[PDB]
Amino acid sequence: LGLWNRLEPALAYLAPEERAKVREAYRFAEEAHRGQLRRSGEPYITHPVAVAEILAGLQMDADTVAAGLLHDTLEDCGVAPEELERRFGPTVRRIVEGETKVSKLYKLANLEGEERRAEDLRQMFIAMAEDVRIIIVKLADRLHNLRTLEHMPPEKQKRIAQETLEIYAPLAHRLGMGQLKWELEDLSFRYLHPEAFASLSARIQATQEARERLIQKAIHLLQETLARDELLQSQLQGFEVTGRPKHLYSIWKKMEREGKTLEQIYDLLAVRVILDPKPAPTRESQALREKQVCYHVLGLVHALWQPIPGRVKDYIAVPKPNGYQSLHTTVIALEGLPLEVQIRTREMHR
Ligand SMILES: Nc1nc2c(ncn2[C@@H]2O[C@H](COP(=O)(O)OP(=O)(O)O)[C@@H](OP(=O)(O)OP(=O)(O)O)[C@H]2O)c(=O)[nH]1
Ligand SMILES: [Cl-]
Ligand SMILES: [Mg+2]
Ligand SMILES: [Mn+2]
Repeated sequence: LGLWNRLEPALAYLAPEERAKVREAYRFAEEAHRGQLRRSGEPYITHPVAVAEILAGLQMDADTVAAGLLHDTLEDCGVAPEELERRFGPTVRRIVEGETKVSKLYKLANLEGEERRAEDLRQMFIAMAEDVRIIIVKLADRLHNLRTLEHMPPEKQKRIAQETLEIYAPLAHRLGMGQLKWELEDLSFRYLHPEAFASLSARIQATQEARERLIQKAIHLLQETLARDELLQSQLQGFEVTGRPKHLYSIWKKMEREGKTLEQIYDLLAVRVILDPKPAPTRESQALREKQVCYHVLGLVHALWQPIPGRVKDYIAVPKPNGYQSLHTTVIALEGLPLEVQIRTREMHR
């Protein structure tokens, strides 16, 4: 019964009329999946709710989160695509059919073992899904699927992990969805190489207590500094200051390719600043504000901690090929330690 009351808070960024479509979508799904269960014993509705929840975290188009609740209704529910277009419009229908159709299409596809196999399969999804939202929902689906992979046989656990590492994690990268790309990698690594994962995880959880003690000093300090700045706060609706989680798959990938141990690889401390700009009267007003507020923070970060020369990186002005936007700066803090600071808005956070 906890469902929806869990999701609703995450929908705060949507207009009332949009939230209204998402409640209608949830309720419809709730009905379609009535009596259905997951291989976890939970009612099926928990999965599309979790997928919708992921998309709302990613602050997606209303039609996209509604499609998140409806991405599995076209199978064993007695729902025809005509019903979804009739009730939730052609975009929600397009996306749900798109996400459903591809899963089967990948099952048919024969590139298993052939050199550069993933590349030609990734391009297959790219070439067919002109609306990326189809892919985003498929990623949100595979994410939640991997989160609940303990209720699956070790054959499926290894099959899913490899597929995510070959197909979906690189697709998450192409779309500039790093938060997803990271989670997908670390989760795939868990189930694909358990012995290697459990070894690396326990080696980090040995120094983790002391690391986040240090990281929290930086967080608290940078938080208070921003909150005390009157002019930044006037143009701001809210902000989050958080540590960057260790990319265990990226850590281990390097550790094998260029040799070395976890102790041999340098643990560069990082802190992220997510900024929620206050709603501006125009689309231009909001756009200029989005940049303005980020550079405002860069200044405050240098005023707080001594910047290391040449370590300022502007990806707002010059986005990465996959569209990545953020402001990077390496400073000295915590009594002489290098700390990386990533400044971005909520929109930039992917
Ligand atoms: N991880 C997980 N999966 C569960 C669970 N219960 C049922 N499933 C279903 O398993 C499907 C994924 O792997 P399969 O076991 O091969 O199901 P399938 O034969 O239809 O492909 C998922 O549909 P799907 O959305 O199409 O994912 P996928 O088929 O693209 O992999 C998901 O709905 C569970 O508790 N955990
Ligand atoms: Cl991260
Ligand atoms: Mg999946
Ligand atoms: Mn699904």
